[PDB]
Amino acid sequence: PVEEYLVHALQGSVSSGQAHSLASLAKTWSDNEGVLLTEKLKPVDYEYREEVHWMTHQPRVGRGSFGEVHRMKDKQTGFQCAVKKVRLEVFRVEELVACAGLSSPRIVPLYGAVREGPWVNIFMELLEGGSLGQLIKQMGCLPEDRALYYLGQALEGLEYLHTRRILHGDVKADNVLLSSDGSRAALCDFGHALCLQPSLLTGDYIPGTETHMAPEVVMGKPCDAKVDIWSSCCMMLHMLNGCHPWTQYFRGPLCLKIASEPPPIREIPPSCAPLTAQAIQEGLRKEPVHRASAMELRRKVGKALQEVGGLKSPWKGEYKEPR
Ligand SMILES: NC(=O)c1cccn1Cc1ccccc1Cl
Repeated sequence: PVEEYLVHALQGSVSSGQAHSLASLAKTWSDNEGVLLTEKLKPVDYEYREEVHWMTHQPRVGRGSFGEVHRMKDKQTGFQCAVKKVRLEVFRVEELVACAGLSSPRIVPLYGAVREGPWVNIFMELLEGGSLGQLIKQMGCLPEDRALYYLGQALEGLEYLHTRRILHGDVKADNVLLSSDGSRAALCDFGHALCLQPSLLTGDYIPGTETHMAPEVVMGKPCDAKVDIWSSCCMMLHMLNGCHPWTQYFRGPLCLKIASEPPPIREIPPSCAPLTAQAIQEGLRKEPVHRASAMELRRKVGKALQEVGGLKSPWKGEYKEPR
């Protein structure tokens, strides 16, 4: 009843505020307005404008698949964080409604969001270790113990999202980000995220990474929290091998082979310990009913880590040649 008025008070300004107000406002995003959740990112006379109140680090350098993520600084407070640019015309409301209010050390904190013209500018904590994706390229591929350690932390973030009926939608090394010493990993990018029930190919849908798609996505069957778990194990194989599943063996339209072919358990390295191999296999079952949940696999993975003597390799050790 007052809902309508609260939304209007938020439009046309940028304000210091809370996550519930950011979400409210973001629902209207299908000139300069938004909500900032930390006093470190501070508006100035109802505004927060790129190149006036905040400055991207120079020269411009772009991380992410679309080069859409930048280091920035609030001109008044000196606070540094990261900004992800999303184009307004393709903005998915779930990207801010999902993460808004979330609080978990396995999920990268959201610091605010400001619309300015054809951009939505999403702010978040800046994690200097970079993406797991860029660790893989830099190191070639990762030791079994480190890969387990990171899969498990991804899976912990997923327990937290899945418990609250949120699907991440594009779990992969590029969307896990690492603290500066490498010991903490955290899920980033709610651009493909989704609010769940206990179909998928309809509406505002942006599909995830093809190589990490589960079969129920691909064949258009009913989908659920289990689709993240498949992805997480494709990511595992990527950490271990230095390449995504499927890319080595099939060349044409990949999504056809994910449907018809057996799951890609042949890509498990043979020098992997028994329980590592088995954990990955249960996360890669083709029917969601037989696939492990986040909680089941996280548990399995944590004992898999224990079974190889725990985490012992240095974070940026020596280069392992890929497959
Ligand atoms: N939340 C982040 O920090 C983030 C999200 C996607 C990539 N990153 C890392 C990153 C982004 C911009 C500038 C420097 C770095 Cl190390």
